[PDB]
Amino acid sequence: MLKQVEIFTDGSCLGNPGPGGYGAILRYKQHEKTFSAGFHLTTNNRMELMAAIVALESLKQPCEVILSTDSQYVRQGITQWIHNWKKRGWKTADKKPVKNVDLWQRLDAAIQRHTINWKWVKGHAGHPENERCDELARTAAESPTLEDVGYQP
Repeated sequence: MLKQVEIFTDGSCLGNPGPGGYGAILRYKQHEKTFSAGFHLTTNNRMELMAAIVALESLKQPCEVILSTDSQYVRQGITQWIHNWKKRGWKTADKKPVKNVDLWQRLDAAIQRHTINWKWVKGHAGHPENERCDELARTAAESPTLEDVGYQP
């Protein structure tokens, strides 16, 4: 692809666990799309992941993608754990499913589809789209419309 899809994502909750939401912005060929939804009861980690998942799932055909997020959880999973989670059949040694397996498997399916370059950002200052996503995540959390069916403590 001569030109790559740019994605920016964030998610958060109002207290953790609590109502939560995500925001994602995609830009390709100078066309921008936004996604945002709120959940009645969820976690920060689940919303940070959901933001990336929904953005990537919106690209139905394989794309070369640059995805910018300040999520530590997403970075940790992508850079440290997900190779091994998959190899272990998505279970820990006690044979329990890994935490947030539902969302990590959806992210893994998106990683199979797309050629993603991850940009782990720090701070909103040089990152206007990420700041917009932070606001979207909050306003969604202030007006949820979905149950997070995979949130299962």
